[PDB]
Amino acid sequence: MIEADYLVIGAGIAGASTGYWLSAHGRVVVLEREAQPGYHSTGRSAAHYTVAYGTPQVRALTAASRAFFDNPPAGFCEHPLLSPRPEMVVDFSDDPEELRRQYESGKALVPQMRLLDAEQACSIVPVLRRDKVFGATYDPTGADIDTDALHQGYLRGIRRNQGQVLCNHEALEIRRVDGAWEVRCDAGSYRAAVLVNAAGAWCDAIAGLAGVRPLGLQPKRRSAFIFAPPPGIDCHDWPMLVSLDESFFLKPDAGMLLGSPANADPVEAHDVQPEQLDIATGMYLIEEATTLTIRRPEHTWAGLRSFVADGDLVAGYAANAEGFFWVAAQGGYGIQTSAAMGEASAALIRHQPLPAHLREHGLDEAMLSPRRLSP
Ligand SMILES: Cc1cc2c(cc1C)N(C[C@H](O)[C@H](O)[C@H](O)COP(=O)(O)OP(=O)(O)OC[C@H]1O[C@@H](n3cnc4c(N)ncnc43)[C@H](O)[C@@H]1O)c1[nH]c(=O)[nH]c(=O)c1N2
Repeated sequence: MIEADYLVIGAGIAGASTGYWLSAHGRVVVLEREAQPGYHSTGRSAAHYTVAYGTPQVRALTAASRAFFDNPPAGFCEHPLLSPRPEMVVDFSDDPEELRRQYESGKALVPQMRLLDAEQACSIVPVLRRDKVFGATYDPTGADIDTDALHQGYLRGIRRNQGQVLCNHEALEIRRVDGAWEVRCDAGSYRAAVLVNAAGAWCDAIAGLAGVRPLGLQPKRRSAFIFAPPPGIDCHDWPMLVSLDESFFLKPDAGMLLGSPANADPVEAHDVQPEQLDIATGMYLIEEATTLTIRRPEHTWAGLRSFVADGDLVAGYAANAEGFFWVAAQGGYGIQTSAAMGEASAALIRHQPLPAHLREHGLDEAMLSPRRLSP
């Protein structure tokens, strides 16, 4: 039996970020089922940062994370965590009212957000079919996140603070014993006053082991693929391109193009594989919007974006289950919100007020709590 102050289940971006901030204050042990911490959703994302995405809570958590991403502590990473990648949202269906509403809402959080005419959008991504383009919004402040460096920075930070990150440690049994939570894995047993449930799409399964009422988390499959651009076009500086109705996105990645139908098909938590229909739909939508020809994609994959009913993230203690803390419902936002989520969850776990910089973005206990869910 190994004792800790905080026992975290899951070493994806959620558990790693929460563990990182906790590790400054006590002994953290993170238990991870897989052989590597980023095998599931955290290693399968499109890795983009944009404030104007998701619910108001998500936008606040994303905005509040930028300070850390732009100024992490010395030794956290070797190179910047963010690289410039503006986002251009293109109207392909001639909906000027919706385009205006997205522009106005985005500009309220991003003063530099711009409204583009069709010619401006096509100047930026010249493969757009001009007769299908009706205008766009443009966020000059978007960025790509180096997920590997961020995730490894969190994990290394735990270990440098005398915490432990234990892979091949699937939590199999969980029990409240003598005022603490005890977790049995095949390799070893662990005890801590606080159990942090950061198990991604499996958070409700972890609650099931513990006898704690689950949240109603719904994992949803999203597939993506990479394909080669035609030999004559340099697309490496293109923005992240999204359609106005979120039917697809397309962004440069490692000399290739990364596409997705931006799907969200509800599934059980599992090691999710891409579906042929997903890939074909994404290819069709990109070929409908652009002059690109997509041959058989060179690599395809899928990951899970897991949501509760209201689309907001969850960080808070369970009602009626002492010491059981949810870090859940990251949706499609877990990487871009991870700095604010990690710092806020650590404060809440420790029963401390949220730091002032988070409060200035409108973050508080109530907006994050699982107890807002009803019934
Ligand atoms: C295609 C695509 C594209 C994007 C995105 C997703 C997808 C699929 N996302 C979303 C992002 O991927 C998602 O929000 C986070 O990776 C969720 O991180 P978690 O740590 O919650 O889950 P994650 O699945 O990474 O970690 C949970 C961990 O818990 C472990 N676990 C489960 N059960 C266990 C047990 N019994 N014992 C021990 N360990 C256990 C798992 O093995 C797993 O490693 C995204 N986000 C974003 O911010 N920007 C973006 O651009 C995108 N884009």
